[PDB]
Amino acid sequence: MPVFHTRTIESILEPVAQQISHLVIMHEEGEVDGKAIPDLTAPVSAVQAAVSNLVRVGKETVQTTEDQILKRDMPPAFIKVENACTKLVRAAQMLQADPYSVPARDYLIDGSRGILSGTSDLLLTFDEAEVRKIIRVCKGILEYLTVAEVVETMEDLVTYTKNLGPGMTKMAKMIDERQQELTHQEHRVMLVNSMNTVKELLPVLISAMKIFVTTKNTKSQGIEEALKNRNFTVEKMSAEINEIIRVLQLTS
Amino acid sequence: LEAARNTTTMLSKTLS
Repeated sequence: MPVFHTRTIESILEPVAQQISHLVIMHEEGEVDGKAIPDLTAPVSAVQAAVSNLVRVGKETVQTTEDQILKRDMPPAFIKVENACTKLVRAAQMLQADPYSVPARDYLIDGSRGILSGTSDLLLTFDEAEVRKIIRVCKGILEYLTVAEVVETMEDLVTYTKNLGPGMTKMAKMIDERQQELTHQEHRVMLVNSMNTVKELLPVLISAMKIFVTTKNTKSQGIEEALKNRNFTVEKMSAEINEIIRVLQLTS
Repeated sequence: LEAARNTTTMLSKTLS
C-alpha cells in the first residue's frame, strides 16, 4: 500500500507486491466455475526452497553482526515468512486435488501476502541497520565538533583538521549514496541541502578557528568576536548534522 | 540480502 523506502527494496518487492493485488481483486470476481486454477506445486516447490535459503542466509547474517537491534528484530521475520510458505505449500496440495478449493483461494491469498510482508520486514530491518551505521559516523563527527572549543594552537589545529577532514569525507560518501538509494524526493533534497551546507562550512570553520588561534596568541582585542563566529559555525554545523541524522530516520 | 530477490522471484513466477 505505502511506497517502498528504498529503490533496492522496491526493486525486490514492487513486481511481486503488485501481483498479489491483482489476485486480491481478481478472486472477488471468481474466475473459476470452469476456468479453475492450475497445479502450482512446482511454483511452490521452489519458493519453499528460496525461503529456507533466506532463513539460512538471514540466519548466517544474524551471527555475523555486532548490531543488536537487528539480532532481536530479524528473527521474527524469518518465521513470519517461513510460516507463510507453509500456507502456500498446503494450498498447492489442496489444488492438486480440488482446483476449485475456496479456502485454498484464501490460502493462496494470505500466504503470498505473508511472504511479501515478512520479506519486507527483513529488508527494512537490514536497512535500519545501514542507516544506523551512517548515523554513527554522524554522531562521532558531532562529538568532534564539541572539541573545537579546546583548540588554541596551530600545532593542535593541524592535527584537528587532519583528523576531522576525512571524517567529513566519509560522511559525504555515505549520504550521497544514501540519498540516491531512497525513493522519496522530498527527503532527498532535505539531505542534499543539509549536507551541502556542511561541506561549505568545513573551510569556514577552519578559518574561524585560525582567527581565534591568532587572537589568543596575539594578545589583542576582539578575541570574543572570533570566538562567537567560531561557536556559531559549530552550532550551525551541528544543527545540519542532527538534521541529516533525523531525516535519515523518516519513513512517513 | 539478495536471497530476498530469489524468494521474490519464485513467488512471482508462481502467480499464474
